[PDB]
Amino acid sequence: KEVPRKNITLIRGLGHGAFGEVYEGQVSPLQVAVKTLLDFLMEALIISKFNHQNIVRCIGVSLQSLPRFILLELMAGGDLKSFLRETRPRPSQPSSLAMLDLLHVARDIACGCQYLEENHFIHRDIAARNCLLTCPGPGRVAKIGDFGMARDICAMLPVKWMPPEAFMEGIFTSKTDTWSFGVLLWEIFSLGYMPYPSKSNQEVLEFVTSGGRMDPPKNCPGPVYRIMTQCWQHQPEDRPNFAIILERIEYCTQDPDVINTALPIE
Ligand SMILES: Cc1cc(Nc2ncc(Cl)c(Nc3cn(C)nc3S(=O)(=O)C(C)C)n2)c(OC(C)C)cc1C1CCN(C)CC1
Repeated sequence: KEVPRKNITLIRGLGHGAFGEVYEGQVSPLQVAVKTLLDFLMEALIISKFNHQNIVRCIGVSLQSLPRFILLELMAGGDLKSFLRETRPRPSQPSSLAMLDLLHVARDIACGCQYLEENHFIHRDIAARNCLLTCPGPGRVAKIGDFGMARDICAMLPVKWMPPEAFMEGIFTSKTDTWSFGVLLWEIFSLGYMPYPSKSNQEVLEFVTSGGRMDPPKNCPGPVYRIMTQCWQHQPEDRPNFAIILERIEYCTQDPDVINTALPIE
């Protein structure tokens, strides 16, 4: 749990996290991500309560010295949104990334979602910016890296990932997680585009509450799009839970017409 800081050497800034900047770091020699700053406690104990292969591991905290640190598993592949964007196939080197790689990422996150659902934990912010990769190449494993707004129970709410009952009522349940997962899937299969690409948050609210949903990402196979559309059913009771989602993802991985489908080139 507590790590003095005598052992903690920072190495490089990684970018700006939820509360602050995150560093690649070491401990002794464990390479780690050092996340910085109730909430302090909320974030910390939460991710540390879990034990699952598709959730980032917590190594410890450094709390008696300031700034305050949570030390997490270092995910050498960075975040999923950046990965998909920098690995889009191009005209210059067009990439190794294929449909099956996309389905594996999807499968890894759902398996982490399914662990949460089974433990009655509501994420509240399933989105590609919160997903990390063990490494950039084949055999990469995707993990959930940050937990949502159990730091809660705002143009700051991630409306584009939220179902109606969540944005209009403040109702969050596993089925509101299912909705967000559908949107992630869209993010995955569009290769990192912003959801509802040409719309504002206010437009989206209006769009979605009256039944509007996103078109398939370009070249998205029908069976994958169908998972999204099922995740976006208006009534939460009609949404699939994560064991169904994973079952469906897994059929996708077994259908050649899905996995042989080529990614669009940029
Ligand atoms: C985004 C990012 C993350 C990691 N590794 C990492 N590992 C473990 C954790 Cl828990 C983690 N969390 C984290 C990093 N950042 C910026 N924000 C967070 S966050 O608040 O925890 C949340 C938004 C996931 N990050 C990374 O490391 C390797 C390349 C060495 C590089 C990037 C790069 C993305 C794009 N490149 C160009 C620069 C940073």
